[PDB]
Amino acid sequence: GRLVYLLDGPGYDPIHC
Amino acid sequence: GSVVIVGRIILSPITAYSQQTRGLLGCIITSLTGRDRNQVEGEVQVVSTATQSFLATCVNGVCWTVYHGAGSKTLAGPKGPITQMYTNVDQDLVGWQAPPGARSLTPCTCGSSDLYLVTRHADVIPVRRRGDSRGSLLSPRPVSYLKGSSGGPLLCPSGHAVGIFRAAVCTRGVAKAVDFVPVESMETTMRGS
Ligand SMILES: [Cl-]
Ligand SMILES: [Cl-]
Ligand SMILES: [Cl-]
Ligand SMILES: [Cl-]
Ligand SMILES: [Cl-]
Ligand SMILES: [K+]
Ligand SMILES: [Zn+2]
Repeated sequence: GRLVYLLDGPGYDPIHC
Repeated sequence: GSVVIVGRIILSPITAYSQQTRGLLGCIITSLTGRDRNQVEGEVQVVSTATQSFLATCVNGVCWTVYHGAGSKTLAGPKGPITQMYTNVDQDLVGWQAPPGARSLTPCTCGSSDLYLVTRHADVIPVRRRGDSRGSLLSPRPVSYLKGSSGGPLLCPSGHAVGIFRAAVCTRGVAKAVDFVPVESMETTMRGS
């Protein structure tokens, strides 16, 4: 398996589209 | 801009819950000013820049997080932006002096391999330690379930800090293990370098 990094978008609950 | 605290995770049989503290606009503005007058609570802050968000874990009076999230950035603070106290790039580790209201964990000294990972959603999941900086997730979950958790803590059964979560070790979008920065790297950093 590979290393995956886990940053998310800005803010407390980031908006995904 | 500055890293901004946008909420927190408060730890209790280890349990956790999360609370929002900032909205997106205030997160942006506070990032530009470096000035955060909000009350801080809990062991784990949800932190964010204008572009990305992640966790920071307070161990012994320092708020630590991952370099790949925070880079060289200041932490927004009541008296203005807080300069990083420790900046360890090869170890992917940065720390700021803990905001005063923040609650510090103390490092694990018991050596248990039975760990818990506290995620960005405040779920507490079982990890078995396999070495200095890896543990397998005893119940594999989609990598999506771990998105946003960079910098969150690994804890031992006694609720002491073992490390901070760095990256998932995945096959086909299923996280089977985590890679973490050991608490020993924090003490080596505070020596040190
Ligand atoms: Cl706000
Ligand atoms: Cl002011
Ligand atoms: Cl403020
Ligand atoms: Cl930077
Ligand atoms: Cl312990
Ligand atoms: K918001
Ligand atoms: Zn322990």
